[PDB]
Amino acid sequence: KKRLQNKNSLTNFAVRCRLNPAYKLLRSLAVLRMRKSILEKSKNKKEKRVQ
Amino acid sequence: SNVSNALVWELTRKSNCFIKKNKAGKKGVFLCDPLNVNYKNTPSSSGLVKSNSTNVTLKDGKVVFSVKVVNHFKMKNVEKLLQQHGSKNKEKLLKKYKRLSKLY
Amino acid sequence: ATRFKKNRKKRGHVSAGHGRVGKHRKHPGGRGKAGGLHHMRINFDKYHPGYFGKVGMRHLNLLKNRTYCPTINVDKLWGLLPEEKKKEFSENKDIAPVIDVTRKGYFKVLGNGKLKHNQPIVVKARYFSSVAEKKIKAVGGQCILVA
Amino acid sequence: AAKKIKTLKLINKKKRNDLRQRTLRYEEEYESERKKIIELKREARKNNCFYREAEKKVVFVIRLKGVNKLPPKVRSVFRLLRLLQVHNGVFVKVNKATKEMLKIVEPYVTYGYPTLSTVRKLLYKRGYVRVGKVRRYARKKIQDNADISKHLGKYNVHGIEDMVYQLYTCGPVFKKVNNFLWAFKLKPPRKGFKAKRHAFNEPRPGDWGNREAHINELINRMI
Amino acid sequence: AVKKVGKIIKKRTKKFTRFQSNRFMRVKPAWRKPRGIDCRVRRRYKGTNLMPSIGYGSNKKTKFLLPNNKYKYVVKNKEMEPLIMNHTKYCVQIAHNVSSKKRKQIIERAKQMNVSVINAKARL
Amino acid sequence: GIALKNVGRIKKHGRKHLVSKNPYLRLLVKLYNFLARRTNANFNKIIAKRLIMPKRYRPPLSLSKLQYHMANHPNDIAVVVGSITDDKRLFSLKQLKVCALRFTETARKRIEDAGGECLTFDQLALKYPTGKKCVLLRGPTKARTAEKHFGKAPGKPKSKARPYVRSKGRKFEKARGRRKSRAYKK
RNA sequence: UUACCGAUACCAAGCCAUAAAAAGAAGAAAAAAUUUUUUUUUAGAAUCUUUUUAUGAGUAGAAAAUCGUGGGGU
RNA sequence: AUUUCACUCAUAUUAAAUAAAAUAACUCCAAGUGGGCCAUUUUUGGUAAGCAGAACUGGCGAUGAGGGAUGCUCCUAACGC
RNA sequence: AUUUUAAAAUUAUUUGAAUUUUUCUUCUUAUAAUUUAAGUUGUUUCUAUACAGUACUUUCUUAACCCACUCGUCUUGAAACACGGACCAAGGAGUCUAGCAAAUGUGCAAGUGUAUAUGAUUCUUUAAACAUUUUACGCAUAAUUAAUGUAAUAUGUCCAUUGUAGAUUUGUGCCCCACUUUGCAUACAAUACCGGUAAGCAA
RNA sequence: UAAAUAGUACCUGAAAUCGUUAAGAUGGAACGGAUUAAGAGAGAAAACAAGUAAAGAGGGGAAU
Repeated sequence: KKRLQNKNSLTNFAVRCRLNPAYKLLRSLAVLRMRKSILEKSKNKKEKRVQ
Repeated sequence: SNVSNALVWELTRKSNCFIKKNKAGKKGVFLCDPLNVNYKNTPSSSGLVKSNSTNVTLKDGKVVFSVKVVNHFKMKNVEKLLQQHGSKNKEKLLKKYKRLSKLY
Repeated sequence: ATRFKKNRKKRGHVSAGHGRVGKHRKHPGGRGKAGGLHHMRINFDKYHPGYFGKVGMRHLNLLKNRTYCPTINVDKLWGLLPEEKKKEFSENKDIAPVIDVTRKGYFKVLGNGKLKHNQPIVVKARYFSSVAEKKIKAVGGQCILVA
Repeated sequence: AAKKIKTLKLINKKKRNDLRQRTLRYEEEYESERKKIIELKREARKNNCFYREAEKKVVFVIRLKGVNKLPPKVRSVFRLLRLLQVHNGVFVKVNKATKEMLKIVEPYVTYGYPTLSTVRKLLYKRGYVRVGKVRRYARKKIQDNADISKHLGKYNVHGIEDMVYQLYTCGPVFKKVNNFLWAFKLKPPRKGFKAKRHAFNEPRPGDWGNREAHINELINRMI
Repeated sequence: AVKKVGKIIKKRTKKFTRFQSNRFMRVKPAWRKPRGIDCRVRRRYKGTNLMPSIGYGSNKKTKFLLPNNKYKYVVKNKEMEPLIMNHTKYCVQIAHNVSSKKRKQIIERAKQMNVSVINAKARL
Repeated sequence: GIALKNVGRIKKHGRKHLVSKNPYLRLLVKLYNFLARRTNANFNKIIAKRLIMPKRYRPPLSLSKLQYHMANHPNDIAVVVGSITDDKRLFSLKQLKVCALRFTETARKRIEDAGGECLTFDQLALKYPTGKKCVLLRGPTKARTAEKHFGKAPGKPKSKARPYVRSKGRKFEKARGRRKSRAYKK
């Protein structure tokens, strides 16, 4: 087959999801991790250091 | 036997009296068989290699019709003869005739 | 056929394909076979060992016409005669061919080959070999002298 | 004559789901390893005992000098280890014999422990694959999984994260994966080397030698 | 410098001249490959009559076609029959050894054939 | 640059085209190479390769050897790339089915009388394109005389190379280095 | 100690040539006017056509494709 | 010691590793070549020499590109556009 | 014009479920399109409302930043304070023959070549083509020894020496590999058999 | 006389060389390679206009 523009397998979301079937799951988990509030850490910063 | 349609191609492709090359533009190569719908030098279209074929050409002022064994004839009449001896190329030949007609 | 020569491909090459440092000189080694036993001896000793020295007694005027004797192996005898006569001779168990090889132009009969078992043949030749005679008589054939 | 297309489609779907499960197990394994190493080091510090982690068993190596003016043994070892250009890079298994032959090429190379993010980046970004018939490979970028399943899927490693795991952990399959994977072509650094002409462990600035955990930083500009 | 015009991409101009053809009349501008020993050009010194090589060859997908996006083809007396079909691809040039009468008839036939002519105004 | 043997260009060895400028054979190779390309049978590949060999490697094969080699299985058809020569050293022949390029009128008459038929490569292609029930044979390649001058140089210890000589008398290359009496021997 | 400038080396892309490689001995598309006309093509050449990859230095030296000149049949 | 039979010794990563390992192996025909030189290291004679003579390797010659102001051999690096 | 398709993702439905616990949360049952898929597409001007111009493409001459030592030659080393070259036009050098070998192509093939020469309503071109009554010769079919000379299994049977691999081939588990069948060519050997010379015998 | 730029060095009349006119350049070499910019020459075959109505000159072939 003809060679096409080789899509950047590192940023192009569609081709990356084609390559790794679980990337959208992993990124959704990352978004859920990052989308948390700040009061939890604001009140656990000591609890995770005094221990 | 001793000759065949495929056979004659390998004797004509090099040494022929009807092949004209283009000295200035090397891409040019043409074949002037009076049984060629198109002048491309190929064994799938050359008049002297096809089992039976036909086209339209000019012969000293008038358009002349020829059908391969080599019957010589003289637009409605053109199409009626074409369907009389019919076998893409049909409409291409009709278009070729209509373009060749305009020429003096 | 001159433009097919190798030289016609090296017109602009100064050396003409005969070297630059060494240069092309007339008769470098020496004219003819001059290098025998002095400096070209390695070639003779490597490709034509027995070239030098003389061996054997002398035949004064050989007159090769005397000892001329074409040779035929014993197996080709059947092939000499036509194949239809071969078939009829093979068919019949009462007739055997006679091959006077002098007519064909052959003189000696040699024993190489393998004849057809249980079939006699008559042979007439100026000379025979012992093994050829053994082969011929082992299958009922006969060797007949001629001159 | 048409059932084949749908059968192939279900085959593709099955492969996709199996690869999904495989990469989930691999992601489990990575975090398990990190937790284990952290807790083991903490326990070691808690008690009066010491904990050392074994060498990573896989080393990424890059060639530094050109082609001219090399010892014949050095050039033979380069050609045997597949370091042909001046910025080619390859992975190598760690064995005492392999390290011994690397010892006679240390001055012209830079080798170290991979780490996971940079090996993933190298596979996705600069990765290239031998595709065709043997000795006629005709290097080609990955962009897919069809060819990798076609030639390498026999050993049930069809996919890309399968390659990622099989590389970051010294597993059953190296002589296949490393032979399959064309030598990485690397871009010059974003800032530059320190000194091609001096060793790294020398107090003077220099680069050639053993970099262990540091190689990932320079790879992040090699890319 | 490479010249870019439409789709034909030419990589070089300034038809190459023989080395030393400047200060020696007997050396004609036609290019040759000097053999020499210490002949500079063979050594490829920095900036001195660089020599032709295969790399300058244009793309075969567009190689021989003329700025008219159309291959040229020579004609002599009446040989226009093989031109009827490919009128969009081949332009026609009259051979320089054609008299005025024959050239006039050729130009007459070609203009109504609707095929361009290069040297239309030749010897008239 | 790169450290590659032969700068990384694959080099083969052999004929890349038929230098033989003969229209019928050119057509024939156009047929068999196409058969090899389409099919997956090594038979067509081998026969297409063998139709390209030089004249010195499609050697004659004698009727005696051909019949001897078919003596094991009688129902198959022989394919030999070169021509087959008739041998007068043979007495009778039995029901042989062959396919070769050229023949000899004596051999043709002999085989027709035997009752077989001369299959030409066109008939071979039309009948058995998959190589079924056909055994491939070729005559002795290296038995030709020019190979008698090959190998170790004549004059090498334990060499068996015919040396170029104008004749074979008693004064032509028979004295020095060949008999113990005159210097060494061989 | 950073930051920099710095190659016909390196990387990405394009094109040429060589070598290898995968493969091959018959059908309508679009646009513009206004359903009908016009406008361009409708390809099949095996020492070829399509496509992929790699490589690309050279004196003496060898081979191939080539371009011309005096003639000669065709 | 030989022949024929038993039986079977990892072979699914392949009787260690790694291998653009079959760009191999062979045969034939043939040109040039057959005055060398420089460099790190070893070393002979001579006080020494840009000397005379050897050694493992690389270059130069056969080769340009960037640098050492400049240089046949130094450093980087070997050249399609 | 029979992989610019498949899925891959996105939207909007629907399906069951899930879990990190929900507005980029994920896995598909079924639907229709989008493209981040499946190598740059669209919009507005200008060229420009002209037939040669100041524009546009190109040749040439001038300048400008950077670089660049007279070529050819023998030479380890050439620009050399090494040699030939004031300039121009024409001529100017790996050819021909005998013989051999090798490579290639062709015909024929155990035969091959028709040599000198012969016949012919050939007898501008024809100093070429055509043709050659039932072992002429060269080269090859069989070698070997100074040499008189001798001369390749051996009549059990038109089997055609024996091994190790080895191309094919017929089949078992119309496309692989393992199992028996044939064993090309060749490679490495072994056997016989002919001449020669030894040795034993020897009418 | 068709031509005298065919005028007895008489078919064509290149090169080294020299002359004239024009344009340009000119601080111990000139010429050049690669990139241009300005000038001076030329140039319509892509460098815009197919068809549509009318009239001037032409032309052709089929129909009888």
